[PDB]
Amino acid sequence: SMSVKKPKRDDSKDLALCSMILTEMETHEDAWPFLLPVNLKLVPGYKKVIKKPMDFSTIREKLSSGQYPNLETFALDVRLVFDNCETFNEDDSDIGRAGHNMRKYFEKKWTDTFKV
Ligand SMILES: Cc1cn(CCn2cnc(-c3cnn(C)c3)c2-c2ccc(C#N)cc2)nn1
Repeated sequence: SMSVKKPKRDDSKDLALCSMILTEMETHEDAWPFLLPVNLKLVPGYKKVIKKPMDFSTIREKLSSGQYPNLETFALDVRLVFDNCETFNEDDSDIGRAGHNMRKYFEKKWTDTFKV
């Protein structure tokens, strides 16, 4: 509250660390469904069904240009990529499996980097 601050974590490295995480995700073999926005002319349903599209390149642009106020807003966008993927794709598709794999990969890096 006013004039009563919790000590707070050094956040000076967050930009660099999120960039490194994102780079590791971009170079993962299963990142191919996620590298560019879903093309709304190529994919029947996508536009109407997925209210807030997101993808690695859009995250990279936002990161590179100071559009994430903090760590958590970055993790929300990453999770949005995988949540959209689950909403739109069957678990038993190549894309559905990629999303599950990439989410698991991300959350471990996230916990390893920031919780520990
Ligand atoms: C780009 C692009 C390519 N395509 C057609 C192949 N495709 C069909 N569904 C998807 C999709 C749906 N959800 N997700 C995560 C991917 C894709 C697809 C979309 C983007 C990319 C890339 N980069 C690759 C395949 N659509 N947009």
